[PDB]
Amino acid sequence: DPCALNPRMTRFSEEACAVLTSPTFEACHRAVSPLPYLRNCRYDVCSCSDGRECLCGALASYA
Amino acid sequence: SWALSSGEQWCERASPPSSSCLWEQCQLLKSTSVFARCHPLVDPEPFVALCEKTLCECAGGLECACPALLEYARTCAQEGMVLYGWTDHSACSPVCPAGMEYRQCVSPCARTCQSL
Repeated sequence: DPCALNPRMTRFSEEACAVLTSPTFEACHRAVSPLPYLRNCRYDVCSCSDGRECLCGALASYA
Repeated sequence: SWALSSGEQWCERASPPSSSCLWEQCQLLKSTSVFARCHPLVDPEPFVALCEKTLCECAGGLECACPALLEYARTCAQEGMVLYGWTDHSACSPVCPAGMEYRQCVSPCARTCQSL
């Protein structure tokens, strides 16, 4: 939980790495479970220098 | 190294301003008796250097010294004995909302209007 060390980023991390579970990706949900990818996205956004860039990286990885 | 970005609040490496430069009032930090009592405690030399850094610009008039003096007084008070009687010579009279009464060692108990 890197987000503990940076509490300010919790809101953005939770509300950002959630499109993976949103209907936009429901088409893929059956193809691949976004449990590891959601966890990876949360760990990335709340642990790296540029939050938005790492959010891009994680969401693109799941895509 | 301790910056904490948050969602919209991105940030970048903060870097020192590239601005360079006689109100020698705070020299009393090492001269006046009221401050002199603290010399056995924390030394004034770092605070005199902080003076010089401020004084270099210290945009304003008779304020280049008050922050450092107040900080030294608070540091000494925390470290132990509290500088009584200072602020009566040259300090900026630390701001208060009203009823100007900045007073060293005011009890937090502060018997108020509606208290038991």
